[PDB]
Amino acid sequence: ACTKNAIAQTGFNKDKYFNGDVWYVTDYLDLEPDDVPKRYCAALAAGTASGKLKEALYHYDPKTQDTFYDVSELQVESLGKYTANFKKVDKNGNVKVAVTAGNYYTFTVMYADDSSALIHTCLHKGNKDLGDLYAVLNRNKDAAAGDKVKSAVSAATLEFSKFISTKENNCAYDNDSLKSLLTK
Ligand code: HEM
Repeated sequence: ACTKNAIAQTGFNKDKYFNGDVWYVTDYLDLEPDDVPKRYCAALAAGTASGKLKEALYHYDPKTQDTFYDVSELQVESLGKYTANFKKVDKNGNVKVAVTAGNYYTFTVMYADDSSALIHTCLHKGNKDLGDLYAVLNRNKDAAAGDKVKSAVSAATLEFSKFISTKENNCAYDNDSLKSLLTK
């Protein structure tokens, strides 16, 4: 179940966030913690491609080696708050699971600056969801969370100390695929 109406950053700068570059998940918190593994790798690219607002996602379970990419077209609900219907693709953008009704996620950018961000997502895959999932992002895959984003976590009435880090999982990412998937 998802339970939070995440508030987007006041003054969110969409063009900076959606600049075509990659964001790495460095830390995450699911309010239903058993919905996701305790060790995980994830990253995304976010950009406009030929006028269309896009995200490309990468997920990797470093223990099971379960790997998948997704491409999403985002619709705007309000500044910094989106609804994304996804298609599962291979790394080259070939469709494995087409877009469908019931497969979507909400995506809210709660905090962002040039190097860091705090997001919320609620994933729906038919009548299943993956709970309220918060993620701390950085442009540098190895960056420890700094005070701007940790303060944003606090401002969301969350505690950064409860977030699970992705840093001890030997995560390795194909940035080229993420960037190229924005066009697909
Ligand atoms: C950064 C933001 C994220 C977004 C927007 C997001 C989005 C999604 C989407 C769209 C899917 C479905 C993929 C498909 O079936 O084609 C998915 C699945 C999944 N995500 Fe995330 N995700 C994010 C971060 C994470 C993180 C950090 C974890 C942490 C553990 C995670 C764990 C999972 C798992 C375990 C699944 C598989 C669900 C199932 O098998 O049905 N995700 N995610």
